[PDB]
Amino acid sequence: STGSATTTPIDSLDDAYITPVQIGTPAQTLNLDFDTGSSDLWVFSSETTASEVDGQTIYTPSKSTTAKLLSGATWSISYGDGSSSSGDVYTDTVSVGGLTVTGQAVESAKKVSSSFTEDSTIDGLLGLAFSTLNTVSPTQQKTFFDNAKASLDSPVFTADLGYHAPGTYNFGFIDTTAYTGSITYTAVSTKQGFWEWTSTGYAVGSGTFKSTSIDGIADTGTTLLYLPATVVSAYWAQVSGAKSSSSVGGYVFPCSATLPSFTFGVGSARIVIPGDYIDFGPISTGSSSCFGGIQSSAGIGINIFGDVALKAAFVVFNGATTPTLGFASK
Ligand SMILES: NCc1cnc2ccccc2c1
Ligand SMILES: NCc1cnc2ccccc2c1
Repeated sequence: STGSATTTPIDSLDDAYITPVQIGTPAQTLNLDFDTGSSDLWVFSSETTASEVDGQTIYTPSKSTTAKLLSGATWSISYGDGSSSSGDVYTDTVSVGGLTVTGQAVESAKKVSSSFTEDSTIDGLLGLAFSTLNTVSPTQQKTFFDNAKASLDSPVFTADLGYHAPGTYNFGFIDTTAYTGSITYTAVSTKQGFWEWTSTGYAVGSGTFKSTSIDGIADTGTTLLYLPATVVSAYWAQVSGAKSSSSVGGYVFPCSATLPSFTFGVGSARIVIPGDYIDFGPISTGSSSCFGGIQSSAGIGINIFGDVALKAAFVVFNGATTPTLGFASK
């Protein structure tokens, strides 16, 4: 089997991407944030605290003839951005782009943090990291990909995120029309539950490539590119007037700037992030200070190849017995 679904930026900055997902019988379609950095499929629901729902579409399990309470199961998650959610668990039929899993754990939110309530565009998350990170207790549950894997034509999914434009998630096949040149594969460690890999180095604009190992995670559920402070200082030193602002919480730059590109290594291959991808716009409405898309990972404890980096590539999440990542230009 295969599936193919379009993913759409939630706003003009590509702050996140939503993908429609069918849950239940008859189908209830919710727009979920596909997150290769976490392993829970959770949704706004008919059980969510009413004051914490502001415009989201909700899953109502009582209206699904295939929904079953997973007796005694609860879940509770915190994300790197300080956001959180928790609740109870149903199993139900879940379809993405024509690919159907029966008996998927659908984690129904009873509580969500302020950031989730305040974002009307995201109805929940669909985790695509390894199932060892799933938070369901007392019986840990499998991701949508882990449940689908054995049925797929090939045990893979791909992320093709757009810059200010829709993109695609595919399951079970690699669309050879969707990228240029060849796919370079690189080793993955699953020891922390992430798609964790080692970049071979970086360049700033037309500068020389620096060969240096940068361990980090491929994370579709993080907006920005978080890298070591040495690398980030080198990038922003090429932008007149750029500075790290403790009050704003990262590097800012004059909105009148033209930003340089950023290149990262995948083995002997190179992925180029255009400068425009690194502009996240005014820090507040009408400001001439703009927020940078490359930020320090100091204090996060891991480097994160988020959407700023991934949207410059066609990315293969290879779930073979020994997982690997693939990157192509596009
Ligand atoms: N996309 C989910 C996510 C969020 N925040 C994180 C912070 C540190 C490490 C991994 C993280 C993964
Ligand atoms: N890194 C995963 C993640 C964390 N927090 C969020 C808050 C609001 C919307 C989407 C979010 C996604």
